[PDB]
Amino acid sequence: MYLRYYLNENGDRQYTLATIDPYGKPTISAHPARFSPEDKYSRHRIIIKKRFGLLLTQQPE
Amino acid sequence: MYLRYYLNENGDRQYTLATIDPYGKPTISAHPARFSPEDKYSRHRIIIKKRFGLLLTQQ
Amino acid sequence: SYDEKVDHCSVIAKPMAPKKLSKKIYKLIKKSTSHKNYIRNGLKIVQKQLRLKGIVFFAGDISPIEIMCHLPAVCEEKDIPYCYTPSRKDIGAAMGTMRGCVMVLVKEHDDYKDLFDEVRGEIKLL
Amino acid sequence: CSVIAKPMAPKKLSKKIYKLIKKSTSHKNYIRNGLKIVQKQLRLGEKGIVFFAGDISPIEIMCHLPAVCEEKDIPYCYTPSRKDIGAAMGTMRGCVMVLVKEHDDYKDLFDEVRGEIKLLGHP
Amino acid sequence: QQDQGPPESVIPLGHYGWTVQDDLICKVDIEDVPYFNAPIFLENKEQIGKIDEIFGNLRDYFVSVKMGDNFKANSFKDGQQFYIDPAKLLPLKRFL
Amino acid sequence: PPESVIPLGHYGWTVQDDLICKVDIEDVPYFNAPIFLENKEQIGKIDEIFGNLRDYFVSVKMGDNFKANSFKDGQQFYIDPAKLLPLKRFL
Amino acid sequence: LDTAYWPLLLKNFDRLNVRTNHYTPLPFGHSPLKRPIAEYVKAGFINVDKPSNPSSHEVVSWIKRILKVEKTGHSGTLDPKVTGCLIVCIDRATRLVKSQQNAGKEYVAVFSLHSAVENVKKVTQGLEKLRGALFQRPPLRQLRVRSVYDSKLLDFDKDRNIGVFWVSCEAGSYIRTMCVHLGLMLGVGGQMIELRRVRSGIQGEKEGMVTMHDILDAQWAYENHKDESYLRRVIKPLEGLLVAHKRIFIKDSAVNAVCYGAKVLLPGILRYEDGIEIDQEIVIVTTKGEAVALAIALMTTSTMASCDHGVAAKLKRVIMERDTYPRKWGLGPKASHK
Amino acid sequence: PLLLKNFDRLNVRTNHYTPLPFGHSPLKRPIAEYVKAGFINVDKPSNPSSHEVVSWIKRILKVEKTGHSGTLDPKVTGCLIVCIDRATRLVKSQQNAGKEYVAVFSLHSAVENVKKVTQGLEKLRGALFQRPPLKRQLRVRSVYDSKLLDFDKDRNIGVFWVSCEAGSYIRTMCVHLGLMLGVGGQMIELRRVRSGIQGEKEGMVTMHDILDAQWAYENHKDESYLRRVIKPLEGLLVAHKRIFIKDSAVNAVCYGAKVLLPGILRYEDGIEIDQEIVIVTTKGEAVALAIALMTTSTMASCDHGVAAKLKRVIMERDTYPRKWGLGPKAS
RNA sequence: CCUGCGGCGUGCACGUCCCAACUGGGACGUGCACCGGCCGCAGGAACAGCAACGGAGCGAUGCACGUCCCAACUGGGACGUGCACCGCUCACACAU
Repeated sequence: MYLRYYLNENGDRQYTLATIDPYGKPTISAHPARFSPEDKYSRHRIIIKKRFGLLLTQQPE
Repeated sequence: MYLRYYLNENGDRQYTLATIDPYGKPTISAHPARFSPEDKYSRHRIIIKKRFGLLLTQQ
Repeated sequence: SYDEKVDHCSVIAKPMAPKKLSKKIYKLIKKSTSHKNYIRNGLKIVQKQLRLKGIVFFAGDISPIEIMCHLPAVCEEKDIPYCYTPSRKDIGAAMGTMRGCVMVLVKEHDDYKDLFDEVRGEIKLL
Repeated sequence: CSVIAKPMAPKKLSKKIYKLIKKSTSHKNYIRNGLKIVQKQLRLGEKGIVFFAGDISPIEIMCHLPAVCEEKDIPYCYTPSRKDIGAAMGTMRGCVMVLVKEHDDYKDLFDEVRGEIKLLGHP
Repeated sequence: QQDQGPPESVIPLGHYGWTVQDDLICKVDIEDVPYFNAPIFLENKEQIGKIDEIFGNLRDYFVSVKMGDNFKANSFKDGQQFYIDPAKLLPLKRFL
Repeated sequence: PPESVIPLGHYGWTVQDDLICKVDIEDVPYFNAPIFLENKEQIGKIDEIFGNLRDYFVSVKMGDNFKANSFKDGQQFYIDPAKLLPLKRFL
Repeated sequence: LDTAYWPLLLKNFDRLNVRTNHYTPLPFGHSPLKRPIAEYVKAGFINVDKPSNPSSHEVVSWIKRILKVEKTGHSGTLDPKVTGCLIVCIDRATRLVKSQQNAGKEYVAVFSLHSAVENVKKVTQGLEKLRGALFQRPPLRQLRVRSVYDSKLLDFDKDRNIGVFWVSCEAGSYIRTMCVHLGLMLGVGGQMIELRRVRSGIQGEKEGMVTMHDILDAQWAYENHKDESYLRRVIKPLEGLLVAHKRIFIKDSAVNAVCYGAKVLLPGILRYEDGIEIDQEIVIVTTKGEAVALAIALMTTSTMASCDHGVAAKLKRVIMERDTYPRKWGLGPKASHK
Repeated sequence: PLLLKNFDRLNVRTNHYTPLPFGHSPLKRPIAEYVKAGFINVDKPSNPSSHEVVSWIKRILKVEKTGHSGTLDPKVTGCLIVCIDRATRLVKSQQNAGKEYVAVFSLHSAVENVKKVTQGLEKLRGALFQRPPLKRQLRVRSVYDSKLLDFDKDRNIGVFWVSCEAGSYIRTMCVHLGLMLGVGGQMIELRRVRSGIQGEKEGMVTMHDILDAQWAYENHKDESYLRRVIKPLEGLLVAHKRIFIKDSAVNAVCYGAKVLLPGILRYEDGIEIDQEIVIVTTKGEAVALAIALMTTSTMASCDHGVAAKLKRVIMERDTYPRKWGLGPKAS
């Protein structure tokens, strides 16, 4: 949407409207992904995120 | 038999079904030699593997 | 360059179509566009059609990944091949539009039966 | 080959060993093939030369037979591979070990092989 | 929410600041927070419109007035003083 | 014997001469449970339960005068109402 | 001792003042981070990230129907179109919802001016002149005064005439009204396109943010795989919401008395946190670390060190369920008769 | 050292304690006791069964008792844990130690691609049903992770690594995988790679090595081979939460006395109510396997009471002198 | 006196269609959320005791060697040696 952000060296979000970073990386969308209560793809989401190691459980802390 | 293994840089047993590893060296079977309680050749193995520097006590 | 466009992409953006595969994919999309019932563009329509065959090309420059991070596993379950491309802008352009597309499904017709089949093989070995 | 594969025959000695095996196959009484069979023959105390294969893993399966050979004074050596021994036997099946006995038909050949073996030495 | 009783006496409410569209902005120097839709008047007790927004700090703040067709916001200059009906001025304690 | 029946699940896929099924009903069926049909006609028995503890697959070794092809996808398989276990039992 | 790394309310366990160390611990209750799944869920909260379209009430109802919990509520309310932080408590931290409604809030707002301005410094100074106790009206009615502690112009673009600024403000302050007031002040008017709460109290962007999909996936993992680490990542113990309070650790026999309404009398105090003042909200906790209740210190910390009998604190909200510990009150030396 | 590594990282209740002339570190026990309080991480050959190998180890070692912590099928090689004598008191504690296999499988029909097998392996995760291979009481065991370490299409043969809960029937998992890849498959080979906290790289010796160590001991009094073969039973409890108990409290623990706070020299952060912990001395010897009735905060906040009861006493009685009843009160 | 509990037609998501983005609309049926004081009930009236009298340790078909029949680090056959498949007691312990 209008609002986007990029991560600085300390992991803090820095917000901006631009679609490119000060360094060059694309800017992530600030708005979290839309949710629907009747989501039937939990198993598939966990499969993919465990395949790519993105699931919460694999990070420290 | 079917299961063989080789060693990566860290020495972890990389288990494969291939007789020749990617590095080109021969593979080593992951199984131990068949054992028999009536086995008088303990001296024989001890002396050979002390000669060639393969005994566990040497490691 | 196709290398930095792929580098920008997400961690989930695999298997990534190489340069020649990407040229072929764009060509396939452009041909398929000429038939109304042979491309399903957009998240909603692609998801509906998959739930209800072809090749589904995803865009690796999406964020947050949760919008379609599950659909790769859906394609794996349904045996529909898939591959990521460096940008949604290119997919949108191949669809004859400026607006980008997150993903696109390309069905199969006699007119380009050969074309489709080639890319399919090249993405099955990827 | 396994680190324990010594004494090790050179290329020429390997060919002459294959020749000795092939000629000794004429009198299978003088040949002894297999691991159990060579084991029991060595235990009973059968004189001859023993040709092992360095391509054996795990080495425990045969690592003792070199020691008993040294004990009873039955000279031995390793070949480059077990498949070479299997080809020498022409049975299209590798044999890790072979025991060769002395017959008049190849007396000079088995005499040259053993002299070269003694020359090879033992570490 | 009375909508009658033509204005009674009035007291200074502030001085003219700037303008934003038809809405007219005035800086208030008095302390009382005026009502909402409270009509504003000149020295002649001639209503010019009504309160629209109230914004600014607790003590010194600004006031936006929306006018009846009887005036344009550009018709007022710098230094022009506005007036308010005393009854619609509430004290700061009501919001402190 | 079966006075009535209940739906154990629907057809999954086939593996050699077998009827692997998707079992929607939570309850674990009994090993060698006769999986009946709508009209009270048995079509096989259970051989191996595999899958997770809430939505799993039942393996049936089709035995008598029927085949693994006589059933087509989208068909439910039936079970005796009194041949099940509560899911806390194995937990 | 090294208690700096201890979890939640046990942090700096060794820095607290020690009234006494003599009592008989009972095995009742568990550390908050190691409760069974049921007690962990019933005594936790979720720093959920609000989807843009639905409301905060909708998010709370969805989390309820997902975790299958009887009661749940949110500290701060967000508008239907506003994303950001949303602390949803689970059935026992709901008692801290009232204490969490006054928590601060940091937003990020995108605004658009009606027409062009002189330069970026114009918007910067306009924002600098709207930092204080500002008047604000409810959107679509009484006026209210809300404080905007800080504000910064994160970015501004002129072609589209749109800016992004981050604001720290106290609860109830409608940042939409702040954008409108900034527009009216610059000299042209303005409005708000989007809003994003980056902090709801002491829960920031990096502080255990989770999404609705994360909640659903943790629930699925626990229900089908019988895996709990995901649900423990999503939900966190309510003690997190109380990491800023000054603590009052009590003896195990006094816990159930406090759960029964008994004030926090001095005899049942083991350790207390320095800096407690009269009428100051504090948290009554066990040695395990479970927050027994929230009380109001009727005594300073010096008087606590120099007093033997009396009422140290007055209950305000009991969180711990009754009978979770035995009724070990009334058996003391001075308990034969009132 | 072992069981004393990072001992300074444990919370310290008191450095004032009474050292005694009794006891020896687990790794320097005299040979007779060392075997009595040890275990072997053996590579099970394929012919004998777990019971047979345990009995053969007993016969070779000439020791009173021997037991194991997990049944390897007759034809399944891998790592087998064999506690010797006193160490057999720890067999029950290892009944639920997570295990890890490298199973070779075969499919009766070819798969479309390796990705098919990888996906079928991936979907056999979490808590799945399992039945003893040919009692008929179904159980449920959890596969934490799985991977297709290799596949070969000409032979239809693959090698996949699995991490599963203790008591999981790998052969059953392989039948499940075959039945899950649409073609059918059976486990033509198995190998336990990691039982509990033990695997290949952790001093896993072979049966021939045990026999050779026994021969060396008997014929040249060389116990070094036997030491490299048998590791202290304290190694089975390096992952356990340690409570160090003073010298004067060890014997009380030996006689069934509960662990009480006035004799806890150190307590490891992370202890929880109803937590299986190791009551160890100051020299690393596992006094007992205990259940903690006080959390670490409770131990830090109290000066007396019952810290941790005893679930299974490991150390023998009379190992330390009777030194209870001479406390500060002396009443 | 303290505590706990309860009462005082708009949008959102999905589903099926029409058109003209991770989008923005409509129509047709679905569920989901919103638009301090008083009253009643319940428990308890709480100055927070308990530095040991039930804990602990004991007993209750396959495989290996050797000899032969023939037919890999082997898989078969015969017959031998072997190997594996409620009672007692101790203190009754807060650790100098």
